[PDB]
Amino acid sequence: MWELTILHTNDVHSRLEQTSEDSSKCVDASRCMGGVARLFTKVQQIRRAEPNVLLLDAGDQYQGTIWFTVYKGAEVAHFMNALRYDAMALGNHEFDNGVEGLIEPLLKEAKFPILSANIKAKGPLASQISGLYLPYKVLPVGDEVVGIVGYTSKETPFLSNPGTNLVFEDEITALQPEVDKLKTLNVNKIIALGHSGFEMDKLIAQKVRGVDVVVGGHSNTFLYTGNPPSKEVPAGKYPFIVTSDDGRKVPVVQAYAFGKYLGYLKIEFDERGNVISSHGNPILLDSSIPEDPSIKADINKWRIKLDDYSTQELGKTIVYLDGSSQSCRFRECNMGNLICDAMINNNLRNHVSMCILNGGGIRSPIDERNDGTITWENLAAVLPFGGTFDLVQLKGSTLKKAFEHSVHRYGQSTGEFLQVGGIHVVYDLSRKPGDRVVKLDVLCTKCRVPSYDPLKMDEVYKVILPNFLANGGDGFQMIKDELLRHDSGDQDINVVSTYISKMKVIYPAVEGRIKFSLE
Amino acid sequence: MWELTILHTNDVHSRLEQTSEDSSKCVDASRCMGGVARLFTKVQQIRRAEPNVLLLDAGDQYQGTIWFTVYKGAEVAHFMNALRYDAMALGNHEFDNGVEGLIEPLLKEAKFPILSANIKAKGPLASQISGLYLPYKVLPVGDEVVGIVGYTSKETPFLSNPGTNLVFEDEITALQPEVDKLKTLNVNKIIALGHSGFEMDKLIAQKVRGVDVVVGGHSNTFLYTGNPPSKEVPAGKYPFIVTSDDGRKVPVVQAYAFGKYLGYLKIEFDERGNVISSHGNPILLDSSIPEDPSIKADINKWRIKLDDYSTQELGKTIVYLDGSSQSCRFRECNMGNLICDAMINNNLRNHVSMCILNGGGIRSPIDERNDGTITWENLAAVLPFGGTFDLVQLKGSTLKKAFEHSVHRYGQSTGEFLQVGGIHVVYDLSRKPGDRVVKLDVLCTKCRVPSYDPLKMDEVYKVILPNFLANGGDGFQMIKDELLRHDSGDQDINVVSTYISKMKVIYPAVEGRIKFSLE
Ligand SMILES: O=P(O)(O)CP(=O)(O)OC[C@H]1O[C@@H](n2cnc3c(NCc4ccccc4)ncnc32)[C@H](O)[C@@H]1O
Ligand SMILES: O=P(O)(O)CP(=O)(O)OC[C@H]1O[C@@H](n2cnc3c(NCc4ccccc4)ncnc32)[C@H](O)[C@@H]1O
Ligand SMILES: [Ca+2]
Ligand SMILES: [Ca+2]
Ligand SMILES: [Zn+2]
Ligand SMILES: [Zn+2]
Ligand SMILES: [Zn+2]
Ligand SMILES: [Zn+2]
Repeated sequence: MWELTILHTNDVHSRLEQTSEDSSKCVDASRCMGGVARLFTKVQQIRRAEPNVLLLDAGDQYQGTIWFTVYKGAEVAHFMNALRYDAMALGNHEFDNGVEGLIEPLLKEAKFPILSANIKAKGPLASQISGLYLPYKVLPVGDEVVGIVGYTSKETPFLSNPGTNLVFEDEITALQPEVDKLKTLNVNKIIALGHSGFEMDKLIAQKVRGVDVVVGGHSNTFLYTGNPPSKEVPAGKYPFIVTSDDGRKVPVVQAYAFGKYLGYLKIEFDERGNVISSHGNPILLDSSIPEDPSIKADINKWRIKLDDYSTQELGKTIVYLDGSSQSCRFRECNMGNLICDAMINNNLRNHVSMCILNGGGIRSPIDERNDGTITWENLAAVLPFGGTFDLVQLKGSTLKKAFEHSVHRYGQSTGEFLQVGGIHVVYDLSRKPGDRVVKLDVLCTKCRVPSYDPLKMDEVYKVILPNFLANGGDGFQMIKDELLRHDSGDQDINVVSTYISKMKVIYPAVEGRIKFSLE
Repeated sequence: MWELTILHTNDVHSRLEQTSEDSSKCVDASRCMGGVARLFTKVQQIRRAEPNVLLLDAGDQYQGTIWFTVYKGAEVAHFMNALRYDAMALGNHEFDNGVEGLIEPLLKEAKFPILSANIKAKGPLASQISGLYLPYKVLPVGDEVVGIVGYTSKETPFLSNPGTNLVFEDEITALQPEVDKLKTLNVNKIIALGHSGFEMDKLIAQKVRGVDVVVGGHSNTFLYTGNPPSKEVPAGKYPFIVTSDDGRKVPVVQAYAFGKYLGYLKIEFDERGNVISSHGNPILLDSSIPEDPSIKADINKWRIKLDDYSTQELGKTIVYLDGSSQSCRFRECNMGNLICDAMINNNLRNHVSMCILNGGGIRSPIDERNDGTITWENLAAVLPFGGTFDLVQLKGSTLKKAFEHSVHRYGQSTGEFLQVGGIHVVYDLSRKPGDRVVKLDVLCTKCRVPSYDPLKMDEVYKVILPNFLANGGDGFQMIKDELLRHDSGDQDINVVSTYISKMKVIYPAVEGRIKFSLE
């Protein structure tokens, strides 16, 4: 009878410091959460208590706050090394600054194995990257060994910039022979640690023979057993049990995002590495857990370089700028309207009138209680990808297809839900996918007084949108394929910063741009 | 058989210069209309042709452009004297600068009789004002005499600032004994010239025994016989015939507004002053009629003082700013939304969120074709009254009553139709007056993310509105009576000027703030 305690994080997205409850900047310290100094305190407390502990990360440490914009991964290596992570799997945002932005800051500086079994490197890169990441690592834990097999989303080429020299194979196809290899080496306890989403995690648990546990990320899945401690609503019980094809009960875990919770699963293994049982729950890293003074002091040393991005007040908001995924991927959110209003206002500085913006590109809210202040830092967490707001010419039929795409698989917190400007769209979700747009009115351009008229399929419209959408991101293949004209635009954060400075005080509202009908 | 040609103007509202087709500033001179130099040319041409001519004005020369803001009536006297008007009746806007603003600039300087039979002066004013205006004037016309009896809206106390020392009697009650007096003096041809609206004009024609003709104003009524020459749609035939209670066919005339048309009625009288017949039509004063070089040259001399209000460009519009009555008293107009958006933006510079604005207070459009320029002059014609945008606290029931008032007598081009900000109102005109508001949603204040929720009768709301409305103007007695708090605000034009300067380029749209339902 051998008990293993798995501590896990995922999709931390540069939340090195403690944050507000919604993962935005900490203002009121007495009610802040997460951060690596607080995470250190709980991890310490568990290592003291439990003899067999593994601290794992399921990817997406990269991208999210001014920390990454400035340290570009050097902070991830340093603070993950200080927390003494046992292993990390590569996520899609680890490739946002290319392979050289992964290699030099993180891979060459981590003191723990970084893992991906379905990433194969070819051409000139094959020689460089060899050994910097591994398909698995066999880790000594007490008197035993635990094998950890990594995996990264098959669709990382479409989500990031891994380059042409890396091949992302199907997770299951790539994992099975590595799991078999570990078994032939008598590694009888195997953890699949990776970054492909809860749905793939469940499939791996079902299909990859020999995997005892799956620790995932990518879908920001919150699982819980009992009454939850904060605003996140559970998608299922923690752990989520999958019965594999060979009949084993396989626990599947995920721990939301932003370092708000520490995943915690206790596994009771028998002497042959069979899972007899498991139990646990994500630990909310709230104000009650003190921040470790040593990590805190070191965070404060690294925080000095970032304070030049917090001194200049760009403007002021008198409203909560709702950039949460719970809003922005499900309904009209005022952060969306603000961003689309800045996009449109910038383009005129000629006239285009319409704006579409993927809800998933809104990576954070902004709080109004700090005397309403808005800084470059506040904005860098909302728009971290360094994209541009481009002008495009589209047929009405193309736009109808994009709005059908916006809600084709509604209800799953997917980033393709569009925020708009100069568009009044009505959806009926009782209708079949591809036929849910019941009204779509657009602001006229060939008119002296602008007003809303129904969209015409045979007409052409000028639309300002992120380059991510113009390139067919979030499955908007129809935009990239069918567009008639594409012009590169201005940097996304500079556009919003410029608008907020011109306005001085902002108060964007939810005003009926996107509605749902269920008569 | 004696023929009289009556030339008449009304509601000229300081359009001393020629204007665009919509009565806004002239930009493209080749298609401009009206103005006193062009009016002089047609009046001249008719005086040459016809031996018996009277040039009459039915009031409201005062208020409308930078001309009045600066010359305060001195320009009205000078250019009416140069046009050689035979008589003018007092309108309600002649009292906008009090009785001293009427007396000194216009009354003491006009070389023609200024008339009002239903205005009686009491107290200290009675001595001052005696003889400066008259109830009637008997005018020699060729070998005959024509009597002209004046009248001014009974409701001028509620519309302007005539003061407590002037009494406005019922028009019919005051006119009858003056008409009888003229008959006893064997004045057998009588014109009623006044400023009370087409509906009162028709009543006077019906009820005042001995009136041969009624020449009115105040309702900007356009009458025409045949196919009309411009965008104004006729309210009836020109002249409009009323059969009086004693059985006479009495012609009633009006000539729209802004000096765009010159009223023209030929009356065939018999030797006892009976009207045998009449005919005519308003003459459109378009580009084809040349501007008189002498009046034009004199207009250009007086235009130098006003050019300091045209040099500074406040901002720019890329949309036609529809401030027409045809829009703003009938539906959501983008000039209304712009003005309400400036009102709301100014008040925050705390937060209130809602705005109501009487459509009649929007006194002109602004054109975008002049490279989109907006000047103090452009704005002074939209907002000429020198009012303030005040903060008020109202019960929801009060606001419901105001929106019911907005459309209680819809379809008559009345100024009480409200333009809004932070309100989504739906009207159903098939319903009975006092019950046409089918939806009224308002932008929440006690919420972190503003959104539209139905108005509650028992709740209280903060509303920015013109002081004209806070004082119960346009019959909004419920606002003045029921309001819980009233704070004096900032000057109306300075508020809009400030907003346009902050925005640099404006593009207000018609966006569904006010809708009509007829399912
Ligand atoms: O993204 P996670 O893995 O954390 C999974 P999530 O569910 O929290 O968020 C998914 C959503 O984020 C959005 N997203 C993601 N990366 C985006 C991007 N650039 C990336 C990038 C490309 C190349 C070079 C550098 C940088 N630009 C715009 N939207 C993006 C997109 O809307 C997607 O549906
Ligand atoms: O007004 P006309 O006689 O030309 C008749 P119209 O049909 O063209 O316009 C009528 C509409 O104009 C509007 N109006 C009129 N005078 C207004 C005002 N101040 C006046 C004033 C009071 C006291 C001291 C100085 C100045 N403030 C605001 N709206 C006003 C009102 O909405 C009304 O229904
Ligand atoms: Ca096992
Ligand atoms: Ca007569
Ligand atoms: Zn992520
Ligand atoms: Zn991811
Ligand atoms: Zn008038
Ligand atoms: Zn009037």
